Amino acid sequence: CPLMVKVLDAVRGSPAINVAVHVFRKAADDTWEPFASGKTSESGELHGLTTEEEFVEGIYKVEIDTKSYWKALGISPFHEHAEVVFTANDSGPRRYTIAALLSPYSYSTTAVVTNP
Amino acid sequence: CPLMVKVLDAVRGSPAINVAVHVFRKAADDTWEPFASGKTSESGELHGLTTEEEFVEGIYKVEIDTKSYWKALGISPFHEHAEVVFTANDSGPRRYTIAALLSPYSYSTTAVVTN
Amino acid sequence: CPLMVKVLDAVRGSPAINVAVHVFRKAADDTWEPFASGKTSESGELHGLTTEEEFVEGIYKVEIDTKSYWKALGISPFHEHAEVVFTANDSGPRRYTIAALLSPYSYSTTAVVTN
Amino acid sequence: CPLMVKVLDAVRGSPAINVAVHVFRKAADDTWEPFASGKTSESGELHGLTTEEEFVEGIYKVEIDTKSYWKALGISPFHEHAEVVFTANDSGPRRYTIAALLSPYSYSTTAVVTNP
Ligand SMILES: O=c1c(O)c(-c2ccc(O)c(O)c2)oc2cc(O)cc(O)c12
Repeated sequence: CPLMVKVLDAVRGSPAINVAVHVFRKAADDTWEPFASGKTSESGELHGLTTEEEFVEGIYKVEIDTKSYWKALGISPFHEHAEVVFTANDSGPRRYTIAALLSPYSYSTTAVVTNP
Repeated sequence: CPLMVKVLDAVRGSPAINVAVHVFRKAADDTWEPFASGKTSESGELHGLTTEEEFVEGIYKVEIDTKSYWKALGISPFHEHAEVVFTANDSGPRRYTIAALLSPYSYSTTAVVTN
Repeated sequence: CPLMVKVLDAVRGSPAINVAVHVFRKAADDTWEPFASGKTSESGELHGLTTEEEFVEGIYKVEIDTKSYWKALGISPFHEHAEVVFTANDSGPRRYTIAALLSPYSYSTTAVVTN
Repeated sequence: CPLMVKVLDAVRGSPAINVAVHVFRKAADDTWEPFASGKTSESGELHGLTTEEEFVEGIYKVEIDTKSYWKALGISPFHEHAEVVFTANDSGPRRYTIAALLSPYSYSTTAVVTNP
């Protein structure tokens, strides 16, 4: 898979399990079209969102549903979600890992981009 | 002003100056309506976006235009922008500071909510 | 004062108040000598650690006592402390702000170096 | 291995390769004794630092030599190194991953602790 999402919990020091993730792609008419979705595993990872064929050039938005995650743990967090918006594959196909580290009032995100 | 934005540059170890910031409020039909905007100052801060009277409870989106900032520095960035989406709550503290720490392929954001 | 420390709590969305901070300077024999210390204020800031006259070029270590902070909040933390080790440089800008963002199993730290 | 170190470069969006890492353990007399060392691989990971037998309870310091890393890339960075100081195995053996995300004037670090 050319797109993987990895989520960690900075309060517990653990993978963030069962986090819902929705991916969108900006359309020809400039709206956000649903592209893929899934939930993180026991390792905090979400594989198999898309294929090399389907993951064409475009502007993508990865929405990580952090509020639902925290609420299930009894925490009222600040953010509705974490959003990662980026152009993909504009210089040829790449492999993208979107990592996120979650706290109730803060998140970070970093991309690891590799070339096959 | 109940909403402040502060942006830092993790590559240069400096405030992120002249970064455009756009704030939106979610409308009843689920679209994002422009609410306020500005550019960060020499201290990386953006004050005066809104007022207590206007900043009512609701869902807000703060977009920090990071791609243009890195391009101006000659550095190839990953993200289109950094996005902070949150519900404003009256039972919460009175002042929201949205802070962001920027790198070309990473950002963090935190909320500091105080009286 | 050429050295300021600012600490934020990523769990509560607040300044980290009453956090002990110890600063050391590396001695000729490679040991760490106490240099300055204090506790963060209600704004999460620690001002007045040193003076321009005393803060000469050298290697400094700032230890932020995060474990005691989390224990006081009833939260089990990972680290003993957060540690920031750097060389102070006169050709650099005049004022160093060491900022830290704290979670129980994670921290970040950045330097904001300005005139 | 019960101790793994993973390092990412936030400027390039890549693993941080060939980063030197030194681990110390606080001694009976309260000094920092050398415990293990190594360098990160092409994946930004450092495996095989220690064994379950050797990794006893104690206070450990993981020093990631970030200044040397940045200087090799033509950057004069702020920090001498990133230091991660923690008590390990005080409630029985755990597996520890120490992750670090590096920028020239900033780093973050998070621990992922799991139970076997
Ligand atoms: O509000 C601030 C803030 O959130 C951070 C911060 C954010 C994320 C990080 O990862 C980090 O290391 C620092 O720094 C600051 C530095 C200042 O001088 C003033 C600030 O107001 C903040």
